Amino acid sequence: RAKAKTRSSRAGLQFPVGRVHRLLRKGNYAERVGAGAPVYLAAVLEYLTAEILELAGNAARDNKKTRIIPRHLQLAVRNDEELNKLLGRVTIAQGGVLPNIQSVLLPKKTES
Amino acid sequence: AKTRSSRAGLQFPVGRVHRLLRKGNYAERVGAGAPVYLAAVLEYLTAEILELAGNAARDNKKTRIIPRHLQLAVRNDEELNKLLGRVTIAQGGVLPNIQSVLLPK
Amino acid sequence: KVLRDNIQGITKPAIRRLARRGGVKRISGLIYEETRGVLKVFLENVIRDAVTYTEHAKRKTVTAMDVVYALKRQGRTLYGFGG
Amino acid sequence: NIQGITKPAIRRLARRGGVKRISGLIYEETRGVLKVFLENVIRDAVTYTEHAKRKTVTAMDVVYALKRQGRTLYGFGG
Amino acid sequence: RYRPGTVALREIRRYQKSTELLIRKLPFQRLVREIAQDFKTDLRFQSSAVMALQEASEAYLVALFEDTNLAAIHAKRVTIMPKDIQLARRIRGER
Amino acid sequence: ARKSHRYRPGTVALREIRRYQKSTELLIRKLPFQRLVREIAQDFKTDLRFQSSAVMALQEASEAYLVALFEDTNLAAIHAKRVTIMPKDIQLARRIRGER
Amino acid sequence: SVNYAAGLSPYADKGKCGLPEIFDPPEELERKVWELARLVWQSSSVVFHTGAGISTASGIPDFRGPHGVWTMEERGLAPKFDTTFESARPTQTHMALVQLERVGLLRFLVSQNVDGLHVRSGFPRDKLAELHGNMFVEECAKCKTQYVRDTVVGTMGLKATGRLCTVAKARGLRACRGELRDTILDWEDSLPDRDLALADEASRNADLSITLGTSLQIRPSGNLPLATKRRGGRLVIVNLQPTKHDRHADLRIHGYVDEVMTRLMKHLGLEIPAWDGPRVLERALPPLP
Amino acid sequence: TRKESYAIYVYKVLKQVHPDTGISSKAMSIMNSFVNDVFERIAGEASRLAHYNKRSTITSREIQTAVRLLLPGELAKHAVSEGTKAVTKYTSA
Amino acid sequence: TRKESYAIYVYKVLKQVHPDTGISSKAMSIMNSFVNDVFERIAGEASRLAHYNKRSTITSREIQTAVRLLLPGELAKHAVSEGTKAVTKYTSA
DNA sequence: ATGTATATATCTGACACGTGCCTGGAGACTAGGGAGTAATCCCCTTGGCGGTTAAAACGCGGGGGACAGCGCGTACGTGCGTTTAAGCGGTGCTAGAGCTGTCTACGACCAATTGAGCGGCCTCGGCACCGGGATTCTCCA
DNA sequence: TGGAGAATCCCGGTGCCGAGGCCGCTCAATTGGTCGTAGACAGCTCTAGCACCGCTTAAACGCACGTACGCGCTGTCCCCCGCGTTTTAACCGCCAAGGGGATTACTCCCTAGTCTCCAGGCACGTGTCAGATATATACAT
Ligand SMILES: *C1O[C@@H]2[C@H](O)[C@@H](COP(=O)(O)OP(=O)(O)OC[C@H]3O[C@@H](n4cnc5c(N)ncnc54)[C@H](O)[C@@H]3O)O[C@@H]2S1
Ligand SMILES: [Zn+2]
Repeated sequence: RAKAKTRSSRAGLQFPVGRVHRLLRKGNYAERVGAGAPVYLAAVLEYLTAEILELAGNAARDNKKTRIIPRHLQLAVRNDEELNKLLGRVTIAQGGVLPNIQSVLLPKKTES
Repeated sequence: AKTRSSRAGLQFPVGRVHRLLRKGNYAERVGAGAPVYLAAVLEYLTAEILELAGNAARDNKKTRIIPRHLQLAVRNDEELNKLLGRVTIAQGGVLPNIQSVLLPK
Repeated sequence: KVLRDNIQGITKPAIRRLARRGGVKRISGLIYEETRGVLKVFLENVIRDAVTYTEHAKRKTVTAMDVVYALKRQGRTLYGFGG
Repeated sequence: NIQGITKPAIRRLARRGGVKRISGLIYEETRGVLKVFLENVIRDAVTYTEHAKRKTVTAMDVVYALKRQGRTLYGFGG
Repeated sequence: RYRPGTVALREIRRYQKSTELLIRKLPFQRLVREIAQDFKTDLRFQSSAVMALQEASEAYLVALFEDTNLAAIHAKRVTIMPKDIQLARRIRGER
Repeated sequence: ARKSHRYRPGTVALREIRRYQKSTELLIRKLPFQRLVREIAQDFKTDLRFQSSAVMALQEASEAYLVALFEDTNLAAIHAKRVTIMPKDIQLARRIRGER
Repeated sequence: SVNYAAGLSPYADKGKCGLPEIFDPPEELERKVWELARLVWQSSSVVFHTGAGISTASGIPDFRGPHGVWTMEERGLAPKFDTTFESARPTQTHMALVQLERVGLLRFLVSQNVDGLHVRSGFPRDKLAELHGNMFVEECAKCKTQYVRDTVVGTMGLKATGRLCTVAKARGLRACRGELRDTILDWEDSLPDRDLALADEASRNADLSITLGTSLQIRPSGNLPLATKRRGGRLVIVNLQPTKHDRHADLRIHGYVDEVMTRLMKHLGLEIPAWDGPRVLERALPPLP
Repeated sequence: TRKESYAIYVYKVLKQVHPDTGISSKAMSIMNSFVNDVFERIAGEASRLAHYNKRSTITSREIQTAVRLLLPGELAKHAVSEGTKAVTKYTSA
Repeated sequence: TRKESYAIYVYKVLKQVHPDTGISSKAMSIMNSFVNDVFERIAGEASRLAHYNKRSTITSREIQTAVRLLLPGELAKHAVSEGTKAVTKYTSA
């Protein structure tokens, strides 16, 4: 046989295409699975992961760290409307909540 | 008798349930006892909802069942209401009720 | 052919009837525009999903089953039109 | 055993939520709501565990229970 | 003449007993076609499709109005205002 | 660095809000909550063993649920022209959410 | 020339309004600038510190001096202004420092002023540390992307200005929509992360740092030249008013910063460019012989 | 092509429970949709249960667990009892 | 025991987008669970789309439609763009 | 002379990197059936017109409550000191979770058979619709 | 307390489109038999849940005091609501065109299934790096 160049390398991805193909086949989603379905699904998953990770890295920069923690993922998700809608029902563990304080609860200044 | 539905004490189609399970892309194999169970559960639930709807129809001086009767039956029973919380019955209307303060005093 | 500002078709008496069915005894004047906007948003979501289903199916007509599937996706399953 | 959820714990949860003042009668209602939520989640998880013929409630059983109730939980695998 | 408020309850009772479609069908169909024009051009809605859309919209609006009325009554009022609708939609995760 | 008696009732609460909304640690004592989970699961199946990760997952879920419920309760209380959340606020929030 | 006195916060514990404007004799000033020039000409790592005394020559008043805004706001009520940030004419010292960076003698610069005249003077942004901030700079809250504007953003207290981030990223990751907040620190607010880090690194590496036009009363900004002399190094404090660390000062001047810098350049044989508009430049210009 | 519906069996059940009552076409369609939806729910939950435990067959146990997980208390108990009765009467003969 | 996870690929993507930034084990677990959840959702929607059109296969068209249905806003647009680019590059090879 | 702050050193923890081991993925191959693709048919959607007419629109008056303000009681916030049980780090034990090994009961599949549920057929009635007679909160007095 | 009414519950007549039954049959459900394997059952082990204790000590609990808030009462005014007349367009009934959905052949390209080969991916080890804490020294009061 010739050199075994993985499907991901040909596609240009970073996520596995063979693994996602096997998950689709063994996942019992259809009697047969197309040859382009794993590539498309892997590309979509990689894009979503890259988006979350980029926003989490920005959050970690803002929080003055060099290592992503769950709090950074929660901040990256809840601060982006699209991801918040997509991840509305998730509860990221050890993520806390956004710093929201209602205006009415704030005190009234201009004293003295 | 010959038909699986007949051998069990059911009225729902066991053969159709088995065919749907096999063709539905649920598992590679489907046990021979699963269709009987699923058909029994479907028959029981249909019996319950139809019994409540028929009771509503009888209380509504109607000899038949209309979507409104089904809606009243579903909403007036807590267990089914929790079961069917995210469903809307076309032409079923809304359960009659008014707030406790808007009434005349 | 290009329909315009048909949201006004939802008249004040219609929203009032909907409110009365919902158990409301008194309705503010500002309620009507808000209700029209909410209805528009809901319809946009449902119609977007239905049109996506239709376009995937290679069809050019929005079958009732498309609307039923769209409602089912958004957790508002509808009984009485198939599915 | 329910009283293990102390008043300071509920006050801290409210402060995390954003609450500024808490009526004295909130605490019992919060305990009841917590009890109902835990009852539902634990019932689903224990049903999952019993199905798999296990005497131990694995974490993945709790994750699946939460997913069933529309409360998918990340960070515990699955 | 009737003192104000008494016939509001009569309309509530009448429109809760009945089960017809409150919104007029033709304006709703025009609204649906206008909405659909945004996504894809020259669709062809089946009559059953627009009936399903109308049933779904009416059920959604009735439920939203019931929640809005509950919110208004909680606020020590009898009249529903836009803020009650905003509260009801926010507590339900919408918007 | 930055750029540079009795407190009025209301400022220490704001300090607590600022403190607890910027942290991530669970806000319930682990041992009492674990005992509560065991007691609740007792009514279903006896001699039921819990993984530590299972109890932690339950605690995280319950903490998130209660924080969200309290957020909605505070919004409801503010809607009613108030600052102190009352049980009626919690009941209204749950009723609108669909859980009640 | 809007004042950062009420804009920051009502709380202002300056406690400094009697400031005798001591001036040095011309001969003693000449000798002191001479010794400063002798030291600086051979010192390699030289980092500067410009405060709100440089831009007084431009026209925007200082803060602590007799004409300082806080001084007038404390003793009665008479805030006088003449110019505006948009019309702010750069002082000769700004271009002098630009030339110092051009020839490479100026290792770094850590300013604390707010007009951003150094940025508008063409000083490489990678070499500056606007600790307190800059009006002509608005940074994206989300991705910490910084935008140089030719018009003042017009906001105080690190608040949203009304414009959304307009930069994009690789791989198809969506273009950002950050709030684009402003850069000026209110009292009890954090400093800008790695700008402060770079300032600390430069001052520690600085074997000779001179601090100009600042009273050094303020947080860190006045403490960097303390660290410039710890672990070795000499500190030259060129300021009219008695600074908070004159006891620790290894040198002192009582004269106009413009005059002393001009004498320093004349002794060094160095010339000065002649201002510009908002000719902003970021990348460090190559060193000159 | 001819379509498939549960109309006949819903009719039979209605006659068994209400021997003197009819049903409208709309109500029959609603009942058909309800039966389809409940069947889909139970089957999907059974499939997930089988997949979680690495099984490959949806046996009666998977269906029982799914119907216990979906329906509320009394409804689930009655449904599971009737399913067990049906399976017992089927396998026995 | 042989456990499967997307950890290596997530780490590779992170190092591709953030050259100097680590990721905690807990954060990695959250990301792996997120990938699993999104994969399951998209695959299930694709399966239902295939079943509705009486098709017995899943193709890039079904995945694209599922992505359109699930992801909101610009997220869906860019996800479809990336998937289309990936599929066209793969087919070209 | 003492106290506090900062700097440096050391220790611990976590993780990125390195390594061997193995099994799941890639290349080459064949067979058959799922679904493209074209042709044809006709069901249903769009579109129009016209008449009656049910409901929307507009105006007008009044009266109900939304909302603001003011005053009183007390319930919660904040602080302090005393209690107590959570937290952590030890051991010590063992229920059972996970893996392996073996074998058989069972589901898939196939051939052949037949029967029951569906499309189109007709017949009969439930209640929407109409006429009037008697009844219940509203409003007024 | 009482008295007139708009709207509502209810009795009698009844005929049409929808519910209900008939029936031929054709594809799907049923019976019998073959074969491979997915899972039933039994064993082994050793991971980790569980139980208990002592010391630290962070947090929970009880009380005291005061003020900030909730709650209630009262007074505009203004903003809905109810009613009556105009009018605006829905609704229905019918008819035409034709697009597009639905079914049917031909087929051909794509994917399931196999087999062989082997690098990518995981388990484990490790060492290295980073962060946090503690101690010591220097400076200031
Ligand atoms: C937040 O932002 C503000 C900003 O960052 C600085 C402003 O104060 P400093 O620059 O730290 O000190 P400053 O008040 O400027 O002290 C300098 C003194 O110098 C006198 N002065 C005016 N003109 C001068 C020339 N040409 N040469 C020498 N000295 C000169 C001023 O009168 C002043 O006393 O911190 C705040 S807080
Ligand atoms: Zn940005």
